[PDB]
Amino acid sequence: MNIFEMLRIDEGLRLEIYKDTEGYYTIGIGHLLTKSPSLNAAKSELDKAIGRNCNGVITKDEAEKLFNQDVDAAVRGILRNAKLKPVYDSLDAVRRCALINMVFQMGETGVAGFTNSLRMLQQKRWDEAAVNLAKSRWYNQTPNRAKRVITTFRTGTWDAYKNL
Repeated sequence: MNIFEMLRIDEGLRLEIYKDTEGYYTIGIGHLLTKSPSLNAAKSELDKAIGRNCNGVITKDEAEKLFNQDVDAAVRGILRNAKLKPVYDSLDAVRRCALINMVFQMGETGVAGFTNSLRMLQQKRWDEAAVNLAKSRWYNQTPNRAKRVITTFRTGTWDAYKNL
């Protein structure tokens, strides 16, 4: 299991514009297009992102290309962020994937806000961090995905995904 397979399980693959759990316009493997209510705004962002007139639909290849960019941007983002970098540096390989997953879903800014949880992971207080991470809007809104990530931080293994 690796970061790509993990995120592909959590996000799904859709080749037509869709609305994510929060109601925003998304395409492919969790590639957020716009928070705007307009399907037109969305379709415009889409063509800008692909470099073609897509009219709301893309190919498997295009979806994966966007996915490759997003994962790369997530990693570079963590590495450039004063709050996340040190946490990332401190973790083992599996737990690193867990933090990457959070940043792909909620952005650098959002994860950087989990101050107390970041501190606990850095200290390697596994169980305590899992309990703190569960006290969030994140967990309440997308509980099955949050549980999978949380279990990953808790155990340092891919058990939560070995099912899936």
